[PDB]
Amino acid sequence: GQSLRTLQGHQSAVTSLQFNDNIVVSGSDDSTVKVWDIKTGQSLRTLQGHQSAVTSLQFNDNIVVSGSDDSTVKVWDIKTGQSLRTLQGHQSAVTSLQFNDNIVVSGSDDSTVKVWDIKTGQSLRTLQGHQSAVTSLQFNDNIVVSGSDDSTVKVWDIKTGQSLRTLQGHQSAVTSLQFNDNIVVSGSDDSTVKVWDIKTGQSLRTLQGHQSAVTSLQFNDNIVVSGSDDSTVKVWDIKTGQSLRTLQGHQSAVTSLQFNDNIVVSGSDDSTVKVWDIKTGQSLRTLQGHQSAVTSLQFNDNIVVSGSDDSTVKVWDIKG
Repeated sequence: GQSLRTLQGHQSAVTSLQFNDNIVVSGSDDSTVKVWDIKTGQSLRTLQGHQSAVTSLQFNDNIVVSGSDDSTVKVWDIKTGQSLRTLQGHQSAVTSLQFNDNIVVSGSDDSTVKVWDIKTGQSLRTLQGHQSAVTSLQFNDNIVVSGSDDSTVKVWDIKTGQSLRTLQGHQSAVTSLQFNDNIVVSGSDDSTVKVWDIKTGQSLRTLQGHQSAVTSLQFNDNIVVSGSDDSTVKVWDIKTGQSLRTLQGHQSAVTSLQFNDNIVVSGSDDSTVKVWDIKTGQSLRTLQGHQSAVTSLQFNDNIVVSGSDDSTVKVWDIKG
């Protein structure tokens, strides 16, 4: 439950983060990405180049990929801080991204998803069809799934670029999504989570119970965990579509969550992170220390890392 390090240096909100056993990488409204030592707290390098807020990022052993309100995606050499490619083509903010060894996939306020060659920096495909901002995306070797402010989820063939399915039924923006070989799970401003058959496009379940927008979700074979503007996290049985637990305790919207077999970790506009026993619904720990909303988090067996509107990242001992 104890704060281990406070990573100070960003000049505005932290929007996004990822960590491994050695480093934290954070993206900020101040238009930079920072690389930090997870154990010492030291700022290691600052990736400067974007002209507006960084919204989204991912990294591996060689590169960082960042997306920005300036409408670009940048690829950086994590080992030197040098900008390797700027992916230009979107007409408005990049909101979401994912990459693998070959390709970057980006989503934008311009309503499109683009597929790029990560080595050359050239666009391969533009996925056209949404009628408003793309908010979220995921891909694999075969398909892209995108969620949009137009209230739909779209499933695309990643090699050809063709729309395969448009999942219709949400009554407001899709905020979040995840998929596997069988199902798509989407969360919406309409306060529901929906489960869909990815091959047929059939709506399989509507998880009803939240009293305001669903902001975040994760699922596995057994359960969905959702976070909401109503300040709760809900745990659902995916098979019946019924809620198992409501995790109550946050005083404002839940913005972010992650779970494993034992625990849920949630971040909130109330400035705290909470650790919960997923089996019982009980709060195990409240991580107090941020001075404004928690926007983003990640955890493992040992530590939580949280990012905040207060411009800091914090590293916590998740046990005590």
